[PDB]
Amino acid sequence: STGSAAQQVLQEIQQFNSPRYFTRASVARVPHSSSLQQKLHLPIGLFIRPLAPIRPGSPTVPSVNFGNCGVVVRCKRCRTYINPFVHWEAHGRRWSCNLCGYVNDTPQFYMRGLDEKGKREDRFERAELSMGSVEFVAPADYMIRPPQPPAYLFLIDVSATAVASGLVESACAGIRAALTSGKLPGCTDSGAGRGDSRTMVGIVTYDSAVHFYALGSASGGGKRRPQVLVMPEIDDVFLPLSDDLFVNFAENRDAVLEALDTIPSLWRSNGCIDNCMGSAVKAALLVMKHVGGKILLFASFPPTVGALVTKRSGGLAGADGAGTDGGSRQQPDREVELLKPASEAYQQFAQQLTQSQVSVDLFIAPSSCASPAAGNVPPTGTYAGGKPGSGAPGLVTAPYCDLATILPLAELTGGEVRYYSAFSRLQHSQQLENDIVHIITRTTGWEAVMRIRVSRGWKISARHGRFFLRGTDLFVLPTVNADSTFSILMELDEQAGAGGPGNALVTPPSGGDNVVAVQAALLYTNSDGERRIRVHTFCMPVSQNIQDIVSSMDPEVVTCLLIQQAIDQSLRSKIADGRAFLQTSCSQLLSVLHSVGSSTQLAASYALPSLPHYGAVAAASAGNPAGGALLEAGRLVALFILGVLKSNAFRPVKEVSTDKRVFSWSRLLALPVDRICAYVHPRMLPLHNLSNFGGPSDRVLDGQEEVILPPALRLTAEEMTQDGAYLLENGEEMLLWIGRSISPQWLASVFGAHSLDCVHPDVAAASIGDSQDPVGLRVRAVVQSVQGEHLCNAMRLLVIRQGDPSEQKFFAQLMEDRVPSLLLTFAEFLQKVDMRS
Amino acid sequence: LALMPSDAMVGIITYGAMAMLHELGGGSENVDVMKAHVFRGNKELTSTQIQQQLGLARSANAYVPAGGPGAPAGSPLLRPAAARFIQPVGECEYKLTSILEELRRDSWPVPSDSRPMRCTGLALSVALAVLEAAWYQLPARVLLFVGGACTSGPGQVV
Amino acid sequence: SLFLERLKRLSLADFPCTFRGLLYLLADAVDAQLRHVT
Amino acid sequence: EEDYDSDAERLNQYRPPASRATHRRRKDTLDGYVYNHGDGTYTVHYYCTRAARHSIYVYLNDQILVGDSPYRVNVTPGSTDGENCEAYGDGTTFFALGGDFSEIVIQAKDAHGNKVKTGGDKFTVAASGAAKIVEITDMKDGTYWVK
Repeated sequence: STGSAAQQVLQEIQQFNSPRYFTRASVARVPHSSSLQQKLHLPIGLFIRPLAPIRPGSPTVPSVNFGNCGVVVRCKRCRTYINPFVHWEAHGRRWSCNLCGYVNDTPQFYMRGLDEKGKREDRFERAELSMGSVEFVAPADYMIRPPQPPAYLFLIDVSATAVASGLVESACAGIRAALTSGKLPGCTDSGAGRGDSRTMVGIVTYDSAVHFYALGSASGGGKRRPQVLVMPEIDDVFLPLSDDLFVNFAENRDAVLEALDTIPSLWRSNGCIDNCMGSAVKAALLVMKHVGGKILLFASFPPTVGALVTKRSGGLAGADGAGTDGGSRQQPDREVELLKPASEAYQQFAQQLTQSQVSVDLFIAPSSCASPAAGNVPPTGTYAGGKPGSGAPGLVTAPYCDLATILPLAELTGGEVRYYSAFSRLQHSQQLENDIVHIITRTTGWEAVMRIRVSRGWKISARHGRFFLRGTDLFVLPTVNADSTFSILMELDEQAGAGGPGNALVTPPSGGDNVVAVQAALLYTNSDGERRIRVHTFCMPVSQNIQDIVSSMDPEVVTCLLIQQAIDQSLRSKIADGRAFLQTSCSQLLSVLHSVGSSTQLAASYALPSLPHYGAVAAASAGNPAGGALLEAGRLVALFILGVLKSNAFRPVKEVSTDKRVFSWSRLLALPVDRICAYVHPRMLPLHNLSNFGGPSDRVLDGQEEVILPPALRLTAEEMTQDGAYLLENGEEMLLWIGRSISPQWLASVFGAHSLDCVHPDVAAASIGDSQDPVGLRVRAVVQSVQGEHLCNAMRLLVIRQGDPSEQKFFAQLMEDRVPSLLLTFAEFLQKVDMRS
Repeated sequence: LALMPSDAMVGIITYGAMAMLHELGGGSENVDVMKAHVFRGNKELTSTQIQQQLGLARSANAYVPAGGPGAPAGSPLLRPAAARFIQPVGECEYKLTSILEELRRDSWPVPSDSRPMRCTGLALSVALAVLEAAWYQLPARVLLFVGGACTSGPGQVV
Repeated sequence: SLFLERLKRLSLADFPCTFRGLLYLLADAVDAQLRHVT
Repeated sequence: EEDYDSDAERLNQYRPPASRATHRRRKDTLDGYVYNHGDGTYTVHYYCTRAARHSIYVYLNDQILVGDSPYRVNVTPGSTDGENCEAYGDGTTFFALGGDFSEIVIQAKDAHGNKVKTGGDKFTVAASGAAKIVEITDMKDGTYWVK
């Protein structure tokens, strides 16, 4: 009764909308009135990934052209693209938009008839009347200039700080490997033997001055050696004497690769400490005023000289610890100012980069190798005396590289942020070069603009991601990539319902159809040099029963919306205020779930729900009652919310530095839902009983068939065993905890070590699988399987022995345990949010 | 370059539309690649300013006076900041050679109805400012090989 | 070949103090009795 | 310009010129004691608390630097004692109701100011009253996590 109609419309959702991996929703149905959504106490919204990677077994996005007519059929009023959910009247002569309801005309080249059900006869013949994700071929009216090639220009810091940490030699090796990998976007992979890598490559290094690398060939056909043109004018940037500062990579294969090899040796003996990265990123702008592209910036420290230098007042830079006189650690109200940019200078330059269709990537790697600038500043005046020595070697933390100030260079142009604390070549080289090869050779679009529409009676309140906001709805992206995720929050329009007898949520005059639709349109140029329109259409039916709309929730998307809202609330008033909001929003959501659930005999079971893999949650709803599904859903929400309380995003101040929290917040506002839930809920695997978890055939370990990873361990310390090895990943780093009583036969198989003392955290990441024993090769199989299961193959592995100082980073990630941030288990945390509810 | 005595000092600047102060000094580790500081040919830079871009300006607290026991074979007539441009002829003979056959014409486009862009005035300015900071009251001759009229920046005629 | 992968990915800063020190003293002495590292 | 000497420069600004002082005395410069053996050998003792890579300067007749000066000593925190060890967290203040936990994380200090970072010492945490100690754990970076 009154549930068969719900499951028919829910079936229409699952077979016509845009797929799950492109768009993901918090709730599958929507409330009808503003009074219902205030009692819901859970956020409503979508996550949009317009260039998402397509899993095998799933259809690719089809391409639809409109012939020589060159008219993409569009609504006149709201300009919403054609989608399978329009309504066709007068034998298809007119079509009503499912977002704004206007009855548009059908073009003369679009004249086809209708079937008995009111739909069109060629509905499956044309791809965009049956699938929610379509890629149109945009005509000439959408281009303002001819399609610019894929373009890259690398900024490498070559100061004495950077060459000591090996950033100059790690970045150059990564750039060379990514350009020669054969997956460079802009290279014609449709195989006809002809010299046309249209990709554009420039090289700029920087120190107290800014250096430009001439790379073009000579006019006489000879192989010209590369040049280094110093430019010391760090107040008014210009371009030196060349027109070959920005050359095509195919025509200059040898010159670019040779110059990358010369850069680490040439600046090897550089003794200059200060840097002018602000002038250097302006210098990259003057090169690409006529094409555009991407800066792959590698910066170790904020600019101390040159243009765009930010000084923070109040002495707040010493909060991480550089002074010992009683003046900056007793004011927690001012610590929120450390998390926002201190000047208006970088938002205005990010606007200038946007108008030139230029994006900036950041690879911020402050050094830990005893920088001499921390004590060699000229002194005058008064003291002396007494008593040294003996112990305690350093515990070198990351110096304050002011990541909050330099964020809008990537956050406002669609670029990405990659941070490396305490950069050394032994630990972060492989993670840096895998990030370089992935950011360069992934699916990339250029000069993108996106626009997100909602149906009438709905509006968008909060927009998150890495973009520029032009107008009120026009997303601007200098570049768009496969990892760009943009989240929206939706609510009801109380102003649009007081203007006549049309107050029912977009009802067409054909007799009532309660469907709310969101349209994601992306105008961008792909890597092959043609303009595409990426159209995603997603719908949710209007429902009046709170039993339907609560039971149709996605507990992972609901959590990710609460995390992104908590970042804004912490940026507005206080981190502790956002911590209160996360615990509060857990309690009203759970009291809603207990009120809709008719079973009152399950509130005392403080267990863990059945944890599936990330993306297999809407499958365990076929043999379970609806009451049992919703208790496990809200319990899973409380687990993930409790995860981000214990994570680096909301830990107390004394245990996580300022710029670590900056990068955690920048990740959580732009990551997809599968990586956010990996951050708030780490996955744990056992490695010491790999021979036990295997079949009688031992099905050969190849990836052709999946490398077998059954057991996902719970995140509490009581299943930890002292003779065990345990791998934990949290979407950012891997920690491989090894017990004191681990088997020496296992140790010799994996790292080749004879004892636990024969292992240090630095080199044993690369030592896995080196001894070629079958046990340790399977450990490397596990490490590479979790590495490649995500989008990017860059995720460092820091091996931890029991008894080293680095053990606490493992034990803090045990979310069911009690950590120095929150002294609560999951059993106690459910109890606290049940009495508060 | 071979007619001068082997002990004499030498520097080199090639100027087109912009002035290039070349790198002759440095260690034996970066001999294969040439460097050139670039000065914007159409703007006014004082002698004080030019020494500040090149680091040749005299530091106000630059007394660590003769207190290095173990500095290896450092030439004491020239400061290390100024040794990167001015070197003995017999010591930078290969690098001063290799700059010369590399020297081609001005690569910037010259319109067919315009003279080429030429900062002869700034070229003598950055020649004289370097010799101020490094070579004060010491025997210097600035051999200016010019091939036509100056057209840009200071000292420009037509 | 596994040796060349491991040695190429090891800074002198990571070597255990004395091993880096004796390389520095030997390099300066060889530079002395031949004539900036030759 | 920030903390050399001020007054000390105004004493030896002349320092009659045959034996002028050549080092400009820093904010915490010592005076090594130069006991003379009468055999050409000189033993020098020095005392310098702060956790930093201090630089030994050696002068001959207080005029010319000696040897490979300056030399770097890795001065650092030392032996853990009482008094200067401090506690931070919510355990110094309000605790939790219902027996959740509380933490009184203590950070070990040496005799003079510095932050000892060698774990392994034993701290006697008394539990006089209704507060009864669950666990004192070694963080192994100089702090201790008592619950």
